Amino acid sequence: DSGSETAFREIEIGDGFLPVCSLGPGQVGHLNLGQDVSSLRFFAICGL
Amino acid sequence: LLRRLVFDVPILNEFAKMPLKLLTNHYERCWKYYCLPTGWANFGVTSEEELHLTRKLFWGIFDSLAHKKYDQELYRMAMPCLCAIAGALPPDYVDASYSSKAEKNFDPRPVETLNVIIPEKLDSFINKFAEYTHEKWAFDKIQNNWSYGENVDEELKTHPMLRPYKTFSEKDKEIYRWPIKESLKAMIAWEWTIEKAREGEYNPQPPDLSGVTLSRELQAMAEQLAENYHNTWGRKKKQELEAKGGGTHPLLVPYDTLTAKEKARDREKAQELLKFLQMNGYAVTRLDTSSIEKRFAFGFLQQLLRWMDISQEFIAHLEAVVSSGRVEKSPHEQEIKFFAKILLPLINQYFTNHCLYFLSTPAKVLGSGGHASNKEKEMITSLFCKLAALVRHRVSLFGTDAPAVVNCLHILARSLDARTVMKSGPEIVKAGLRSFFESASEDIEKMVENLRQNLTYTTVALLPVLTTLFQHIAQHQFGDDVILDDVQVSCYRTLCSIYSLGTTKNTYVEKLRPALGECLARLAAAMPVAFLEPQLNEYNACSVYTTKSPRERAILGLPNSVEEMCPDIPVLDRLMADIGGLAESGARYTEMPHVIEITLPMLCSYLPRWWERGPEAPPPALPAGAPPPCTAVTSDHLNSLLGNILRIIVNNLGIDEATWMKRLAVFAQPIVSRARPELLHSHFIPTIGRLRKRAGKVVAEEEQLRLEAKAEAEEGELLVRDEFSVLCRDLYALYPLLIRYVDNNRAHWLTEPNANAEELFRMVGEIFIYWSKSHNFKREEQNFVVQNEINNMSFLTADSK
Repeated sequence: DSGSETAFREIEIGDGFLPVCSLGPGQVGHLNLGQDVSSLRFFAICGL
Repeated sequence: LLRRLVFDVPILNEFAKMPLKLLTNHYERCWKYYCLPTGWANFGVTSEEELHLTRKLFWGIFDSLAHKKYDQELYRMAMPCLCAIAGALPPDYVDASYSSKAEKNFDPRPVETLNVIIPEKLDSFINKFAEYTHEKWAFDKIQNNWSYGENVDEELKTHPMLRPYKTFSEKDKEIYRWPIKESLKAMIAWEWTIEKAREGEYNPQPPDLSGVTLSRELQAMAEQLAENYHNTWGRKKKQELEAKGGGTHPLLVPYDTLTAKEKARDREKAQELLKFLQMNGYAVTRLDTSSIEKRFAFGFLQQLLRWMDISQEFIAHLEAVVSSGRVEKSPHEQEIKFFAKILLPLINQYFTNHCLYFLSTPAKVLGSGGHASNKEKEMITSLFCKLAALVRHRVSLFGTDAPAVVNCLHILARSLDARTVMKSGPEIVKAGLRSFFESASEDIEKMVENLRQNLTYTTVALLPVLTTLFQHIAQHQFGDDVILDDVQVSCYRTLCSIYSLGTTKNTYVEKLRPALGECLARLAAAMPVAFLEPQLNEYNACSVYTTKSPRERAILGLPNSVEEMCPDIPVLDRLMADIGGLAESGARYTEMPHVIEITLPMLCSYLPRWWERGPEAPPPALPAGAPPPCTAVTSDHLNSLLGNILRIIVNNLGIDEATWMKRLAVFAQPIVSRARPELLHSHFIPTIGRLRKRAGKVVAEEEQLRLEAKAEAEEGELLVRDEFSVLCRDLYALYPLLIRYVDNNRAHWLTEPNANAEELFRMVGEIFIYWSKSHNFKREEQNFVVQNEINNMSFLTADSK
């Protein structure tokens, strides 16, 4: 809303961070961690 | 502390200044906790009692400020308190008791019901109720496991002498009967009539549950009777209190204002008496407001609707009396300046803080769990119409409050939930909206006649507020409900007269052209009829010659042809031909000021508004989009018009006497979206190369300048600083369009490297190197952007992109 690119800032190093996802009732998702780059779509669009 | 505060502040004591700023500070610090149904934080959500306290506070302060003599200091300190209090007070709140006693340190009036005559047709069951209440005392003891005993019991810790009535000496029966006598005799004293409903006159198991359902009026009587009890013991309580001389008892406050936790004894006593009446056969006889009117939104808006006619009353004869002799006579100067110094900022902040609740619909809940009622929506619309009618052809008279009134009119132009105004709404209020539009059309027609006072009124008040209305309609897609029936015809003659202003070439209309272009662009974005390209205008449903009646065309003088209505506006193909000729000729802003400030805003707001009504978007919903696209604007048309815009900017980067690039870029920001890829090498690459070459040459000149440092270097510095200001001006004139273009086509370049895009990055990189190497370039950037206030547009452009 303020126009900032980063959603969260000032994150301490902590113990580390892990990919996580929460699914509501009757929801289907595909958690592609990025094992295969060709399967990983839009990575070249944002991240390569 | 808030309870005592609500007690003291409505009196507007001259020593209550500190409590006044206390309310101010409290309700700016803590406003989410009071207003939002979602809790602020660990604190939580506000209490109903506190909400009622600030409610009664704020209405009381409102009326007390309306009736107290106008004091500049007191009013100035009071109005931030009013704004903060109203901001933290939720609009949809409904009060505990809309109609109640509302009585008036404290002197509650007692009841001399011993002197008041008491009939003996009821005293029999009053005595029976006295015995029944002492029996219920014994029942409370047996609940407390100290079952009533005849003799003194040390372990009982309760009443030591209570006995069954046979052995119970009547000397004490009289002294427990007499308080009940005073109780119900006061109940019959406060204009309430009791009698046996059915035929009729030491431990009663059946109790009287005070929490059972009961009628509104009789329960209000029960509350009033609990207040009566509070007055009865409160007179002797304050008799003892005034002997002390300081402090007060927590229950020595008005019964309606005090908290729910402390009124438990009086409430239980009064309600248990009333349930005893209902259950045992006693009828007693001594408002009906709906929840919508019970809301503070409706209550405050009722005060506001009352304020408009009051205001117009004194200001009309005030301008009359200052136009005839300048006599200082006022009906109520305190109330006149009360409005002029308090109400304008109050509505200014209220219709911005609670705009979302007003705009929120039960169907489409824009607010966070809070929406107004349809009733509220049409009469805020009528509120806006009344405020407009207050200053209709009159804003020249108001000089001291002129920015305030015009600003408030912008805010009421926004937050206009008008979808539910023609629907389930009063057609008198809809006629008020029609009268607004027709009066605006008549006044703008007078304006164009004089343009070839009311004209200055059109300059300051009507034009920006009407532009805000067109912005609001375009943004919230309210064209189907706001502009319809005669409003369509009034807007038709308005747009014809504004395009006539675009035709006229005098200096005054030339100066006014920016606001006219803003108004016409917003009008086209809010316009549901394809006025331009009238070839297939009959297919558009919203046109009068498709929906409105032939008979009403006959009686309104409509020529049954949109071209015959407004032949001033020509075909989009001829606009294409004209702008193409100007682009090919390299024509100047001085040659075409009318196009820039009238027709370019209309076009760049017409193609995106009608991008679905044209061949650019065939209807994805095939059954719903049965008629063929009435509009003719395509993606090809959008690309070509973008080419024309790029062509005019590349025509006159060279000149420096053009400050309309800011509004040009703002208008063209949506029209740079959905641009074809070849547009890059056609126009974007040539332009960016042009300013790359210009930046290189100008920095070379600044290089030969920075080679030296003296007074001659200073005058050359003035020349190159003007050059730098032109550089910054056109960089942030054309960059905002470029960022959306590259946002559109970045995916294609990332999937396949496009040499045009890579060369574009090379060009902008060279300008970046020049900007880093040139110190004076940076400070002229800072100077221009902040002094001319491009920074706000830069932040908006970077946020949207």
